[PDB]
Amino acid sequence: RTQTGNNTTVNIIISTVDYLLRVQESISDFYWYYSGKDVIDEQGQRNFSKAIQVAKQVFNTLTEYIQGPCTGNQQSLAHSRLWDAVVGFLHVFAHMQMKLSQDSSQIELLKELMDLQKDMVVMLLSMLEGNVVNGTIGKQMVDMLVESSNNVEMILKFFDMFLKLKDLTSSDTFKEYDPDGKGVISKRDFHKAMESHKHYTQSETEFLLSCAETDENETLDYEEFVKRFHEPAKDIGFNVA
Amino acid sequence: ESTSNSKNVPPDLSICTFVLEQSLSVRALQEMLAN
Repeated sequence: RTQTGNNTTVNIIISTVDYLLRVQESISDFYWYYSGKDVIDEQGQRNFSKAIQVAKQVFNTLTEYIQGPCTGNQQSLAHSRLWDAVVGFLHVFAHMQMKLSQDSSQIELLKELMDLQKDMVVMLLSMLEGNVVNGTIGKQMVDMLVESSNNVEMILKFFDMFLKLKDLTSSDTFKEYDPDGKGVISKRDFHKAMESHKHYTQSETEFLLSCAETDENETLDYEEFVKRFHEPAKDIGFNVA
Repeated sequence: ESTSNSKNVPPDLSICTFVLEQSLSVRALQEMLAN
């Protein structure tokens, strides 16, 4: 942060945040290019993967700067442009989570993206590490949340409708819809399972249907389904909570 | 409308005021225009 002895001081902690903002803007533009398109091509999938790796490494460096609470570094990030980058990442996460889930060919991209989100939340938690009541960092994070309210609402609904999926699949009504314990259920039986559960509305039921991949046999592997859409939900949602 | 000579000639800001409705990105605006 500050080279005390040296005649001239350079703020590496701020330069890192600056690069983070630049890469976030690049990723946001490269997503806005693909928002209209139905399917992301292989080249696009590779480019997202490389950009997500770079952003993940930058987030890890930023959280290494501040863990083991470094008050100076925490204040520098608080007064830097970190909030602007986090706002853009929140929008990208809120929309790409709803987009990539429907397509069954972007499982790896979704997994990389939902690990980038976990690293971002870990960095945010490290920012609040060693907080005081009515702190400036708390005020700025509340401001950033208020600015990105809608994106967080969409993320939280995405997490909730998948955290309820474990209860649905562990319910006994599911067991009497699928008497065998093999773990393979038909799409119609899964639909009537959601309908009998009644904690899912029509929109959530149809979205779960769209995000569920079924073969020509009109059946799917709901254990694999609930896994892919539950453990990332379970850990990211815990960090957010 | 001249506002430098406010002491001698009153300015008519009523027809100079504008309001900012929307601030969209270039990509979003192009997509909307395409739609």
